[PDB]
Amino acid sequence: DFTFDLYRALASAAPSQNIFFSPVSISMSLAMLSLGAGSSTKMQILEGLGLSSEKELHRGFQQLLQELNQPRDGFQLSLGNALFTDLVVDLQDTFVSAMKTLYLADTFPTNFRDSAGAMKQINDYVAKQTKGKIVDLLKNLDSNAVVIMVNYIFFKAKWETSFNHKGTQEQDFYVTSETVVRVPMMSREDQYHYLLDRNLSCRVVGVPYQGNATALFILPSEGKMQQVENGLSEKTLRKWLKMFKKRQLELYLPKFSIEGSYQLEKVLPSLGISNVFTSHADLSGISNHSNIQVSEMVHKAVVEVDESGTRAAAATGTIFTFRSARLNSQRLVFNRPFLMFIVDNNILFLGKVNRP
Amino acid sequence: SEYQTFFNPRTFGSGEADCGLRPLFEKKSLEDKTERELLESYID
Amino acid sequence: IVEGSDAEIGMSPWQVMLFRKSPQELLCGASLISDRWVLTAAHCLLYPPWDKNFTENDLLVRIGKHSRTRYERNIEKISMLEKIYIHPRYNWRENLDRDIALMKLKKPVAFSDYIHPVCLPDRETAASLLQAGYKGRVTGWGNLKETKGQPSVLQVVNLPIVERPVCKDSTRIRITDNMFCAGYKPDEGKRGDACEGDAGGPFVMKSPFNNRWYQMGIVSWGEGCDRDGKYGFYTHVFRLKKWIQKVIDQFGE
Ligand SMILES: *[C@@H]1O[C@H](CO[C@@H]2O[C@@H](C)[C@@H](O)[C@@H](O)[C@@H]2O)[C@@H](O)[C@H](O)[C@H]1NC(C)=O
Repeated sequence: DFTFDLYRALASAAPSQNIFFSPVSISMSLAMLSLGAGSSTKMQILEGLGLSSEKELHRGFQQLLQELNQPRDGFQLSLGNALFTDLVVDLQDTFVSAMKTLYLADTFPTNFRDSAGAMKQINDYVAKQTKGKIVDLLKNLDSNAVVIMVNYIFFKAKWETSFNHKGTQEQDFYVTSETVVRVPMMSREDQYHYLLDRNLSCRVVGVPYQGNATALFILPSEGKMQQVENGLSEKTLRKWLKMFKKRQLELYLPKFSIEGSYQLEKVLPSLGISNVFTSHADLSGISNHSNIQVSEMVHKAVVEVDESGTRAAAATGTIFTFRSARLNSQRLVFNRPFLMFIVDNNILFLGKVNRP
Repeated sequence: SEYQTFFNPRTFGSGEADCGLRPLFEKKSLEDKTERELLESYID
Repeated sequence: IVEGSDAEIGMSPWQVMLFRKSPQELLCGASLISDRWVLTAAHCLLYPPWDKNFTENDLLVRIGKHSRTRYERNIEKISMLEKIYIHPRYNWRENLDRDIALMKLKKPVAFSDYIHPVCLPDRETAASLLQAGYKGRVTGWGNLKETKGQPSVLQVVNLPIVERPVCKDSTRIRITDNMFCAGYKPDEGKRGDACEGDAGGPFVMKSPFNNRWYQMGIVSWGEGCDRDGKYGFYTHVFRLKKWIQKVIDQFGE
């Protein structure tokens, strides 16, 4: 699907590099943008989102955005959207209203003829909105910008079952067969939803978060990362979730913080969404001025993986004890490039951890 | 050693008629090291 | 087996070792009741919460063994399984009630000085032998202590059957008539119990009426091993004999 076509596009543009973004967050950003688009410009965006009804589309995100806004004391989620428009650009009331009402996103007039100043204005705003989690969103603001759309999201939730911080120990990580790095490796022998995809040749483990959200870690077999990436799809994801079986594993997972920052105007065109980023963009919904286009569409996703979990993670199960031999434990070590998904009802995050 | 079979060899297979008599013990009139303890537990 | 001793050669010719495969390792104990049928515990094979579901293709059985690790040429026999049958009402959700499973050998095993079936009890023998105070015998290659401590050869321990009221008061688990418990009381001065790896093995008793060994129970669950004031529990073989008969009649030929 679109989410996976984008993933591959990003990985292709930056080989052997960490890739990390929020599929649902970008979909929201695009849906929001479609509010001010028209003609073919709008069509490309909708086709990209693979879209029932527009009213339904926006309603869904509005609600979804409301839910993710409910401070569920077990998660740390900061999702935001904002448009910065050059001072000279006249904004349409209908568009500004729809953005605030449907996507809780504000529009801010900005003097782009003063890069440094505008860049600080934007970064400062994002930092404020993300409580300091997402700072320095922009690193180089091209002069003469017209409209800059920013989409940011931070996430950090407690695992259903904790990782003994006394079990976390720094280990070797093979970015490549030749390049090795030391990384804090968390660990815990226990039962996990596990699956061995022989088709794509990768091992998939599910580690649930406190709630209905779960993290999926995929370790391709030697030299099969590219093969797994090409196989990534909605169908494949659905499959994994369905073929999962509880298995006793001696799991070794790196403790880390991963982030991804992207200039979507540089990649989306190759995926079919191009007009909105050109001078022939039909953004009549946003402004009645003719030289209106999305100069930059920045997306930044940051997720932190630690040991913190709901319970002490141990014992329990049954009063009686089996007298059969203990379950055989399999070793699963994520010490080389792996893929990661964070899913609820939607794909919250998707990426490749090339270097923790 | 009196024993009345309960199963049908057609479905059970062979061996029931001579069940529980060990080749290296009962069949050789030899006792294992602790079976006396079991027999003594029946005294009351 | 905790606080047991080394078995003598051919002392338990009905002893069966149950294995899992790839990797292959000891899974449980079991017992030979004919040249085509083997008895074991249901919890050795199935437990939904852990996605444990060992089928014929995941298992193998070794018969006639003494050593836990050494292959015994011209003595031990390896038999694949044709099919496995677990009691349909095996209560894995609560107390492991009806913890029993039958396994049919892919090919009949030849008897020898080391391989010979044990008897299953008739009503009179069960009534006569399964009584509080009388001692039975448990065998297995399971751990020697609750807390790798594994035996070099088959272990054996003789244990007294315990009165049902005492068994009931010893645990919070609901005990049923398809279970009995055995072991020494704190004041009896002796110890012994089955443990991890012994499940599925036989609890046998020697009949003084015909000099034959009868399997009265199957090593089932417990709470730890050889703990003070606790007792090991066993599947009551006679009470499930009708089920055994039914399964054999339907799938034995
Ligand atoms: C135990 O497994 C039996 C067979 O399951 C099927 O075959 C195995 C090899 C796997 O491919 C599995 O995904 C298939 O479903 C089931 O018929 C049986 O129900 C299972 N145990 C129970 C009673 O849950």
